[PDB]
Amino acid sequence: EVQLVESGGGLVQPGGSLRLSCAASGFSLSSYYMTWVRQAPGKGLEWVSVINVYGGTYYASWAKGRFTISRDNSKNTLYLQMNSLRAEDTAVYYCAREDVAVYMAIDLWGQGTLVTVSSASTKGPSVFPLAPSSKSTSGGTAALGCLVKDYFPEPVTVSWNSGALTSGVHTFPAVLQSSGLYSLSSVVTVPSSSLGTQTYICNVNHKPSNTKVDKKVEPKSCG
Amino acid sequence: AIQMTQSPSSLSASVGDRVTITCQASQSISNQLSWYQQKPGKAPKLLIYDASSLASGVPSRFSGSRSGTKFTLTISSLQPEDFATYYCLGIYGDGADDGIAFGGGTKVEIKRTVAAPSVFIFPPSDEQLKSGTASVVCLLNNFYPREAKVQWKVDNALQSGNSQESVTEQDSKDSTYSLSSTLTLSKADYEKHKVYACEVTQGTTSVTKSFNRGEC
Repeated sequence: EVQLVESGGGLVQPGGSLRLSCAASGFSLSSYYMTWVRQAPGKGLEWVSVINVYGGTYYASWAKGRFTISRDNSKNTLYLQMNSLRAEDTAVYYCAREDVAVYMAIDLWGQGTLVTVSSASTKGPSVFPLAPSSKSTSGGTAALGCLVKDYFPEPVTVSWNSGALTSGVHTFPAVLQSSGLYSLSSVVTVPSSSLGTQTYICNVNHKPSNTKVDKKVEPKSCG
Repeated sequence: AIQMTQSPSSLSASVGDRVTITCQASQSISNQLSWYQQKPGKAPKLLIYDASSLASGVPSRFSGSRSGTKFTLTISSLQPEDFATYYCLGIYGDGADDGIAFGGGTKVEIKRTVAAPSVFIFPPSDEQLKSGTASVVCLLNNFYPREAKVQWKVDNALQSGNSQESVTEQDSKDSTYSLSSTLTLSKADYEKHKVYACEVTQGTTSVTKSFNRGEC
């Protein structure tokens, strides 16, 4: 019932600007210290910025005068404006609530948003089917999936049957190919007798390009 | 100007072992140190605040202790759902002069008994062949340990420098893994052959799943 939802973020060219926002639900951020904390891919947590309950702003050495933290009390939203972004700035940025009066820690976070600073251009993914085969598949269980290939940048979100199929679903992490584009797969295991009567659609979402793909995976016969 | 030295970077243990993470402060932060846990794709969750105080809804097998500038997070009985990365956060007063410092992080893998994967193989679809590229994917579902020798054969000829592998994070229930091996070729190289196979070797066992073009 208490949430911090972050929006903004995606592909940004070096030297370009971006603005991230963090909407609070269930409380007023005007009564707490607020913080932005980043994490580069496969690395640790790096403190970025803090805003006070009075409005006082503290920044880090590497981001002094380059970033700007703010909050709108009417809209009850935190903001981070980034202006001179470099390649070492690509990271997942998190919005967090600091409880200095009791915990002296961070008691509330939001899901991160990925900011990618690169000179490459945005490209949508191709979604091919990993079709289930005949009833020669390790008994009564079958394997099917979707191959999401040739997209940029991260991230991509996959789901099955609009979120109705979750068990036995594996969405693999993305792999950077030689071409500079990403590629992954998402597989799900189902009972073999489900094929033919139950439909299986993977839902690929690529917000950096505002692209959404729904591919119905159907069995491939023999003959 | 304060730094948090966390140790170790990673560690493996079995279900029930007692594991210890240490955090060293550059100066003295008094008690303003907190421990957090982060699972893949998720934001960290506050485990411990003020060095040795438990949070709301955190099991008692997580404990925190202080000795001057050395802080210790202990998991008394490791459970299959503790697979994560653990961080310490120390704040010198108000955070000024980089007073807010995170630790380097500790990735906690889980040791369990060997489990064999279920191996599936998917040929490239015709929709993908229309574009002059073929990706054949070999899936390894629910295996342990993460180590696995996945090789590709085309007409019983071994391939190298031609595929890419991707591993899931350790399952939060049965501490298992899933692996995908994608072998990429041109349309011509795919038409030049018939029998394709991936062989997974896991110790003394090596199971090969195959398919031949055209026939089924």
